[PDB]
Amino acid sequence: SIVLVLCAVFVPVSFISGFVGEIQRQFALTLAISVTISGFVALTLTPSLC
Amino acid sequence: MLGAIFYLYKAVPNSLVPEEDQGLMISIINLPSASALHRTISEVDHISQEVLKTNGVKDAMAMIGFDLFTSSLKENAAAMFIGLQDWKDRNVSADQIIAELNKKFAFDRNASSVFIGLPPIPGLSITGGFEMYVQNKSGKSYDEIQKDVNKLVAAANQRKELSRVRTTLDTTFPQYKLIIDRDKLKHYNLNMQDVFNTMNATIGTYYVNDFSMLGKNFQVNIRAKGDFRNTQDALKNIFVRSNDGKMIPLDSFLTLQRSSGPDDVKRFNLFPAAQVQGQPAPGYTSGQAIEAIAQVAKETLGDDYSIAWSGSAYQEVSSKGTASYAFALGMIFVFLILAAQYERWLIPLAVVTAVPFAVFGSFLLVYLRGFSNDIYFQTGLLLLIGLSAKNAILIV
Amino acid sequence: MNATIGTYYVNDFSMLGKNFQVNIRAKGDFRNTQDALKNIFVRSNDGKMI
Amino acid sequence: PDQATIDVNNRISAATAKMPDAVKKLGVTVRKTSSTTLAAISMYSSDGSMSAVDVYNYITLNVLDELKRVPGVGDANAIGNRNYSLRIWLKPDLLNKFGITATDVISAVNDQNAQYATGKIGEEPVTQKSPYVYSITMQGRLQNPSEFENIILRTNNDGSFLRLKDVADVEIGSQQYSSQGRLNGNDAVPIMINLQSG
Amino acid sequence: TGADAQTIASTVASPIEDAINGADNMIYMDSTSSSSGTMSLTVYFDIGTDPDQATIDVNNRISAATAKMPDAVKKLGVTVRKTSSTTLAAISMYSSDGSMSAVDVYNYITLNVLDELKRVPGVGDANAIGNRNYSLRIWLKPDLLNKFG
Amino acid sequence: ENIILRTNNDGSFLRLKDVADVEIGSQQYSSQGRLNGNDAVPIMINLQSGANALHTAELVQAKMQELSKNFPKGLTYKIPYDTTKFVIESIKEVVKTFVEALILVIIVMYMFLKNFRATLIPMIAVPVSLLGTFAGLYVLGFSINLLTL
Repeated sequence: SIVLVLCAVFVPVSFISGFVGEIQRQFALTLAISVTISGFVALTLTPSLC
Repeated sequence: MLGAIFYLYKAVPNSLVPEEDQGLMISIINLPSASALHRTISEVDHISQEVLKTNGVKDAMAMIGFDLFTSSLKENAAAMFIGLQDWKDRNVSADQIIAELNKKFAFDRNASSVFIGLPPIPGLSITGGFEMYVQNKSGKSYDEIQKDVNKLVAAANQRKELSRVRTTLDTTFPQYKLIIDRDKLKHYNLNMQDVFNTMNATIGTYYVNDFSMLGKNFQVNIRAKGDFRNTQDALKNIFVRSNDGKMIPLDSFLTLQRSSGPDDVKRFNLFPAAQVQGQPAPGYTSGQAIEAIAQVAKETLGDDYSIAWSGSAYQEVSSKGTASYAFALGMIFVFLILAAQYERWLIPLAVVTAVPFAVFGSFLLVYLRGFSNDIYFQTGLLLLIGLSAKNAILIV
Repeated sequence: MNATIGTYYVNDFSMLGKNFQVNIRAKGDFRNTQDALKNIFVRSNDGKMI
Repeated sequence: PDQATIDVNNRISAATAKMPDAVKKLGVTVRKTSSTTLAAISMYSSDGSMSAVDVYNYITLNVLDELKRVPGVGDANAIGNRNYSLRIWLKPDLLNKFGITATDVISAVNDQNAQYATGKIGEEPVTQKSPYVYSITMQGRLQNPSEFENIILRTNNDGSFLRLKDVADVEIGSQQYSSQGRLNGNDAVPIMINLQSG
Repeated sequence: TGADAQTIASTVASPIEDAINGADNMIYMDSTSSSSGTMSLTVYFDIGTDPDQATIDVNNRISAATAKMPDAVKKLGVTVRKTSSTTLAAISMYSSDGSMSAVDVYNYITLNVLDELKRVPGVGDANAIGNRNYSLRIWLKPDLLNKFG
Repeated sequence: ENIILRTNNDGSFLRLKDVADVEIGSQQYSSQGRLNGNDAVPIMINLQSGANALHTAELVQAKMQELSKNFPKGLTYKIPYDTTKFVIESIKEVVKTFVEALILVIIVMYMFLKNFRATLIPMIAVPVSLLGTFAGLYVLGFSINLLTL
């Protein structure tokens, strides 16, 4: 839910163009790819390591 | 708390993106239109030493006789490139240095001398602050436009949000014309090409051809080294040969007369326009000034005028209220996904009420600290939908 | 020839805010062409009009 | 369309080589354009206010360029011209009376409708180092038609002057011979409105 | 060369504008016509737009308008190119011991320095304030001129 | 100078130098440059459209240092107006802000998970995630930049 709710907001704002759009999409994409990977590590690597 | 957010929304001014203290700042100096270069060299040096003994500045470099905007040589204009000490050496921000220097020279009557910081994003403009164009769709003349715009820049400098509004339109430049007696020209029996070439080869510059030396390629120009007191003197000693050997002076058939027009003339988006510039009064936001110039221009200009923004103000006005759509989208998809993932329409409804507390806390702190409603701030608000839901999801 | 039967382009000038071509053309009444060839003269290098 | 417009552009340079000299001196131009006609306007005089060429002149002076304005218009073409002219109408009869050839009026207009010149007062070489700097111009280019008329052809001994007005009329644009429009059996000027390619 | 700002603006600047107007993705354009006989038109395109595409897009419409120019303008050409208002550095050259005056210095930058800096990649312009290169100047002395006729 | 103006009857010649002065370039008294009060010729270094301003300034200062070898007498140079020193700095301070933030989270995490292995295991997310999204930016055609940082 955490990963989803964070792609839920940023994935659609990373379709917008413009001065604001190109600025914001630097954040949206970096956050959305990171928190996604961070969920995959927590669903696989984190419990396995523990 | 919900309505509190509303009032806090109004209380926060808007901007686009901060205008960093980049360790540099610039100065645009403008002596009265008639002035000669040596008066400008004179006035610069005064400004340049007063600047150089100001606290934060390390060095100062000056392009005297040069228009930083039209990138060309004008003798009554100057441009100074000021550099500040290293950030870990100064006790003063550039926005203070700029404001201090501006208050000082607010009355220097020998020249106009504005101080300005660099643009927020490297290419958005030449200088910081704002730029707009007042366009005339009446058909009016640049001497009429000049008057109208002057009334604006006047009222614009009275507003508490603006500071150092100006306009580059200068139609006061003294300009002499040489009227030609075409009848006297043929009585004296003169080749008119020979006459104009004579004019250029003396008072202006006549380009002949090029040669080559030192592995470079140079021009060959002809100019006059004569010491002429007034202009009517010069026309008496510059001669041109009639077709039948006679040597007529220009004094005869040419008759000098003094009018006054522009030197540069600007159009913007297919209309003749005047180029207004300025910056916001210290402590006021980019959008706060933009709101004030516009308000003034609705009280200073007639229906046959309009204004057209440029650079770091065109962006801000073109992207005004683009904050909602991005924010409202996120809320919808957030609610939809949680509706799905948890098979209830109301479990997301109890997550989605976590966000108003996040935008309350974000507006409260920016308003406490005098910050503004800018792009970086609005992007953070988007992050708080995701991050406050994470807190609500965990309970719900 | 071009200044009489056709159109001759000399140069241009600016007026009314626009730029305009300047064209020479003869308005003589053409009874035909083999007699229009009789009123159109052009002087020789030795002053005689042919 | 642009990858083609440039792949053409590139080959044009290679063949400008073998062109006759007379083409080069005018230039070979290429552009992306459409085989279209968005609309075709028709202007006319309800009564007999304007003539059939008073309308054409108004269209050319205001209308035609104000339609070049409106965006996405490839062309706004009134059917009857390329450029636009001040025309000198040589009157060959009076030409032969006063002793003037056509090669004398070509030279007179070519010489007396000259160009500009510009210099500065206070220019540190040619000067006295003074306050104030002025810029002086000399406008040997003609501006109104009445100046063309007074282009002095020959310099008479008794002081007076044989000017161009004494040998030709000087008109202003128009000269409708080329084309003629009709809208429902009425004299009208057609303006075809093209659509910008894309 | 020779025409006032007012005329250049009306018969040089606007022909080019009315042509360029209608470009793909252009937001606005400023035009400054000068008493020094120079017209400068600057077309601005939307944020995130192919630069080099706009340059050829413009250069296209320009040759269509080149025929409506005054005859004197075509004579020495009309040139379009992409460029940015982003001055990144400014060098100062000076004679520390007052030997190279202020014009011997300028003469040294022209021949040896300005070309070496124009070289280095990523630099668009690289100009000393003032002359374009420098010219062999023939200074007419009007006194001796009339003295020898 | 010895362009001959009139041919005489002695067989001598009037030459251009006798009615004019032929000096080669160096034309100022239209612009003066001052650095801190002194005469100085300012060279402006513009940035061409689309170029890494960060790297290009390194080259400019490098070549100027090479031209210093030739600079006769007290002819030195300064770069009083470097725009890239602000880029280089604000980057340093964003890497500072990164390392600082990375440590503050380690502390808030160790303080809450109490022991070391309890803290190292969740830390592996920080490389694997952050490091990973660079492979995403590369594919989607993005860049590292201030906003990304």
